[PDB]
Amino acid sequence: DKLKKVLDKLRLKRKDISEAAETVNKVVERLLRRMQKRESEFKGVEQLNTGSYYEHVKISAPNEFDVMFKLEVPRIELQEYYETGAFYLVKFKRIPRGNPLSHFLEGEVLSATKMLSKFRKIIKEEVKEIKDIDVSVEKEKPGSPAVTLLIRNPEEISVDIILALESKGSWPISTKEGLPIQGWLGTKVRTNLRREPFYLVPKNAKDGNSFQGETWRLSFSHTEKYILNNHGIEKTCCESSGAKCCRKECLKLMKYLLEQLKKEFQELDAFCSYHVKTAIFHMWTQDPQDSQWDPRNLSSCFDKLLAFFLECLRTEKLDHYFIPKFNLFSQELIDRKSKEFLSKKIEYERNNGFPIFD
Amino acid sequence: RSRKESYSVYVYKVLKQVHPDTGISSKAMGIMNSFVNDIFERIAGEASRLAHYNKRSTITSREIQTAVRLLLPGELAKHAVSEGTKAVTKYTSS
Amino acid sequence: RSRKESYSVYVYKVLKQVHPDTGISSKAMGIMNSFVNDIFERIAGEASRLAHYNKRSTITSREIQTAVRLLLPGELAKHAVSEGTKAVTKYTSS
Amino acid sequence: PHRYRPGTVALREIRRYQKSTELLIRKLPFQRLVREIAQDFKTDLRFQSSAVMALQEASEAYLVGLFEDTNLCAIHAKRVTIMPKDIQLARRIRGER
Amino acid sequence: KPHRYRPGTVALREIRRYQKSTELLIRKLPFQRLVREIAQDFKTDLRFQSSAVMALQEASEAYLVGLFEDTNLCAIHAKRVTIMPKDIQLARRIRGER
Amino acid sequence: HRKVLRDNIQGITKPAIRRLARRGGVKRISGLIYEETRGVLKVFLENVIRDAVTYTEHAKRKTVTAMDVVYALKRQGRTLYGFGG
Amino acid sequence: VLRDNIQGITKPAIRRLARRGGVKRISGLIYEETRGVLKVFLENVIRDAVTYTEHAKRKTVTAMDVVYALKRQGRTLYGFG
Amino acid sequence: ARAKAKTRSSRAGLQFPVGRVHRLLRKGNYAERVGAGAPVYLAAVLEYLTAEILELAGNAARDNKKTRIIPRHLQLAIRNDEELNKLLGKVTIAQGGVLPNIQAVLLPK
Amino acid sequence: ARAKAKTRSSRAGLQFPVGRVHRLLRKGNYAERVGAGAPVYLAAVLEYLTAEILELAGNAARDNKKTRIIPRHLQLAIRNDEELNKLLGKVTIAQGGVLPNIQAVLLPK
DNA sequence: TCGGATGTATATATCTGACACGTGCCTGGAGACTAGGGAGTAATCCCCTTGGCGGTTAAAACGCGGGGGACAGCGCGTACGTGCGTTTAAGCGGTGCTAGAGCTGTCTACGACCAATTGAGCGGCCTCGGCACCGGGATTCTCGA
DNA sequence: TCGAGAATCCCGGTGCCGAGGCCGCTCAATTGGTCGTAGACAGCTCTAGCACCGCTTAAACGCACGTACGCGCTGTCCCCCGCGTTTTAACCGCCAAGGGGATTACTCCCTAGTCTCCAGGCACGTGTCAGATATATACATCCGA
Ligand SMILES: [Zn+2]
Repeated sequence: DKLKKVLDKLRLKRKDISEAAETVNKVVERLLRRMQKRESEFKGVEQLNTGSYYEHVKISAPNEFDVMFKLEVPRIELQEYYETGAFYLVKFKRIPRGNPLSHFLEGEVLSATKMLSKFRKIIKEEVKEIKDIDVSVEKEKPGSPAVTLLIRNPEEISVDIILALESKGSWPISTKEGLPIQGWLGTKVRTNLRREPFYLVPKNAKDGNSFQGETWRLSFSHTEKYILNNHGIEKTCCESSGAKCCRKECLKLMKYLLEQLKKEFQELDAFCSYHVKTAIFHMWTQDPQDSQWDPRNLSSCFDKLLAFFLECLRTEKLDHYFIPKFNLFSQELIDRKSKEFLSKKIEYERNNGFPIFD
Repeated sequence: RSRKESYSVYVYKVLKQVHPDTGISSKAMGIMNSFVNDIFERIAGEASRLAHYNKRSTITSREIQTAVRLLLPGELAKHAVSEGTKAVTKYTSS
Repeated sequence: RSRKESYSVYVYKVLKQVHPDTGISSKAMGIMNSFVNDIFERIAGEASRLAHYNKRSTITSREIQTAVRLLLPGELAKHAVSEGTKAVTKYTSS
Repeated sequence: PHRYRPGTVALREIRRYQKSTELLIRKLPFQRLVREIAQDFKTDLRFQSSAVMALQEASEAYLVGLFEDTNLCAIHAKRVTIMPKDIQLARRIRGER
Repeated sequence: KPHRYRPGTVALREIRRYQKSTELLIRKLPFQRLVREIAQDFKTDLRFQSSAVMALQEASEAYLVGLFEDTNLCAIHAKRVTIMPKDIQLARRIRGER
Repeated sequence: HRKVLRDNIQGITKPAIRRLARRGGVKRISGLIYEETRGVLKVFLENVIRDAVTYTEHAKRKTVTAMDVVYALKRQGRTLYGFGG
Repeated sequence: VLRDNIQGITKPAIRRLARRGGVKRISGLIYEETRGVLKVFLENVIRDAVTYTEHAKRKTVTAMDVVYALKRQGRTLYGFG
Repeated sequence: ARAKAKTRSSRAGLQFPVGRVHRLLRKGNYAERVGAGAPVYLAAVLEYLTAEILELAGNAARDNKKTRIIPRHLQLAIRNDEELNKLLGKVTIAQGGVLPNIQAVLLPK
Repeated sequence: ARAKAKTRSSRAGLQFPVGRVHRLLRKGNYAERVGAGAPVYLAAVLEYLTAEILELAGNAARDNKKTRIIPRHLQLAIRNDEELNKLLGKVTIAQGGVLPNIQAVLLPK
């Protein structure tokens, strides 16, 4: 059927991106070596591996990539910003030796503006020293914290570099009810996952001039990668001595559906792949059995996912999987009329054999 | 049966705010109880001696602040002093 | 003019019984004064803590005797205890 | 035969005993010693168990500290062994004699 | 030929002389200046009664003399007669001040 | 069975001294450490137990409760945490 | 303000302090360490004395203040009050 | 009509009790009359210090995959710092162990 | 008619005052109520200790032909004993000097 | 440099007991009120801290020659680490007793408190003799031949 | 084992300033009662310390071997001592000004003391999940050839 052909095409797409991805990894690794050799406050920076396959990355053009550089910081303190904990403020507790980041403080709070400014400056200095491949830094885009590399070898590649802080302390109290897979992968696996650090990525809120450049959101890219690659109740699920399921195939179909609709209808700009991943996480929790995801029944499983999403559209409610009070479908994030538009598009595609996949 | 008073419940409450999923074994409860008692004793004794040197006869917040500034070594003094001042202000406001 | 109290006269009286022709210079008076104050402080503090451990609320001679038995090292304890008991008996007789 | 060279089992035993937390002196001999010493000051005394435990813990801590400082002196005097001159010097510096 | 004691005799004569007197061994005015300099960092425009400076001087003298006694013991322990900085650092480490 | 006791200080065996030393970070123990260690332990125990027994005798009792030993230790700057307070 | 006063503790003064202690042959690197040790000790004592005076609302660090600061660290001093 | 009871710990936003500390101050013979502002300050300071110890111990316990806290973890938390180790430089913790430490000269060539 | 005054130091056969010690005990916040037998005991103990120090110092002063007592003599008296030196093992005496002492190895052959 | 031997970290499966949580109740903490004494604030007195000048000689600073102590190297011997085999007594589980720790209930004596009275001790004078200082002589201890 | 020299002890005489005693006088210690509670003492209950017995086996004891470290001896060379000469700043004596400590009055508001009432925290009981334990691996490290 059309769906299997689409899967084949999606899979064949990795070949056209593999060489660019390799050049990107080469450049990034050179940059990391440079950053680790020089003496500065970013000496401990490292690449966070978040996956490079179509399933792991956000929707992107085939020659656009993103990487996260993680940094270590001692004993931070988090102050909630909203009522749902969508944003967080970072402050510092007692340090005996003296805070090495003292001169980046603004009042009691760490200034993201200063850190990104220094990060960008350092990147510009080191990228100037890469002599064998033409790598420069794109002019800073006001409103985007990424430092964007432009690589010309000889075709133009864009790499958005996002600085991410890493904290080894306790997980925030808001996430107490998050990750409800106690019945899906057992309690011990949940505990082992919750015994791991968490990440903070700079993000401005859309709430006035005050505190702009001083707000951060949580990142759990490691746990999500782990769950994606270890997703069965059976230890051998999707392994070489186990049986395949269609969980990732369904994810790919819905992500590609959204990608094509967003391409066709710029009305859909405010939707992203994170909504799809959250929805499918909820479905994987509701239907934990591998037999509820047989590849033979891929299309039927996809349809049962579609119906849930339409109801998610209709109630304007989609709780963040890690932060239950964080409603991804709030009025403020996505206008009701955009969701009604998406509903109409989804019903059209479902009733006409998905012509947008053509 | 005479029946005693300790600091078990309060220490447990404070623990449930900075590590929302760990427990604590009874031996550690005994240790923390004794530690709280000892610090309270040291601070109160120092405050009493201070109030007696200046011929005063009362303990205001100011003597407690000076005693804390004398015992705790280093930056702990600064942090604890700030915490105390904030708490007493928030109490007096209402 | 406020006007203070010390132990000069008493120390001088005690000196005039064990060396009937020597004097003592003012610096030594200061030293002996401070020494008397310090010993009195140590003994009284120990007695107070003892009286508080047993839930009592008073200081009898017995707590002072136990405190002396705890501080002074060695045979000094025996001699001082005997002196105290003799004095208190001679006082209570009349 | 697989004899280790001298100076290896000692380092293994250090790496192990500096990591556990149990008690290192047998119990009953220590209890007998405590009662023997106590008899001189007063006759027919009865001990709670927790009192004996407290005495044992304090004694272990004291001895461990003393041996650490003795080892420091022994290294300072260009050696590796420890001998009673070391212990006497440590106790004389700390102010207990 | 001029008369000259062999090395190591005036040392013992001066030990015998100094272990017997009582007056102070640090010049007054330099110590007063040093005390005022150090107090400058915690408050501004302080005024010291003279006896306070005297008390500080006596305490410092006693502390240093104790330290040198213990250092000399450590030095003699290691088949020497000359004290060196490692001796002082060892003495302060054992005594518990570090 | 008020049987008096004698020569129990030999109960602190040789391997016990060895293990205590190993915890401290030593590598070669000479052959005369044992007597010095036993002497030091005897002195320390005497000093603690005398004050413990005085604290008991003050309160008209025959049982040396652990809280008394904690007080006796605390009086010599060896505060002990974990046995009541 | 004042600067470079630690060089007021001359070398002969340290020689005399050592001689009272019972030392025979002082090396040549002792002075640079004795000065540091003395500086640390004075810093601690003076900080405690100034805290007492600041609390009492005064501007004159009297002898009793230094005596109390000394007594706090277990170095009692007899002979000033 | 009496207004509804409202504990002082609530009005101060603390966790340690304040009434209990006030009673202990009054009936311990520290001074003749205890001001009304002291107990709040003292409770705040105690709470802060206990928060410090518990947080550090919790980190060290989660380090080696244990849910609870046992005295070894408390000893590890206290002995590593630079100020806490100076505030408790005389205190023995039962069943505490010691810090791993081997001198530099003993190790073989 | 009131009987003639008779000080308590007289009825106890002491030299240190007893009224003054009683006042100090009451107004120092040591306990709620001070028994009536404590001051006599405490004054006796203080008198005995001062007698000890003064007698030893006087002997040492008459040793080298001086009529008065100066701090050096007090330091000599205290530092020679075996128990007094242990009761005052932490106390510095102003203008006290030290005990004559030279090690055994430094002396020439 | 390598392979064999040994020791330690890891994953899995199974039990068991202590800790996290309800539940009932009780006593001490909070609310409202009243009284009085400690402390805060303003004003005045005088003393003792800072600041400076100028002369005097004691001590610090610099430089020089050389006797002796720190240090490295080597060689030798005994004594303490390692391992194996044997003998002693420590844990451990379980009885069984009773001494004394702890609690409750009366009831007497004694320490706080108050009021009037008076003499011991403190501050402020005076005064002379114990000691610091000078200077000369005798005694002793160190060094080279 | 001795002269020669340099440093210290002994001793006789002088000057002064600090210790010792005297005189007001005022404020704290005494005497004399009253009372309301804290400590003394008897009597009862029930926990917890002591004493004992059999056994299962982990730790202590004892002996052999030999290798690495403690200790003693030699040589050497550079750093610290002793002394002389110059140069600097500590000391001592005397003014002179004024910030600040110390004392007095007075008045007001904050804390002690009571009485009532109601909820926070403690003793008790319970059920299940975290950790201890046993066994089989898989990997890290040391030692001779
Ligand atoms: Zn699968």
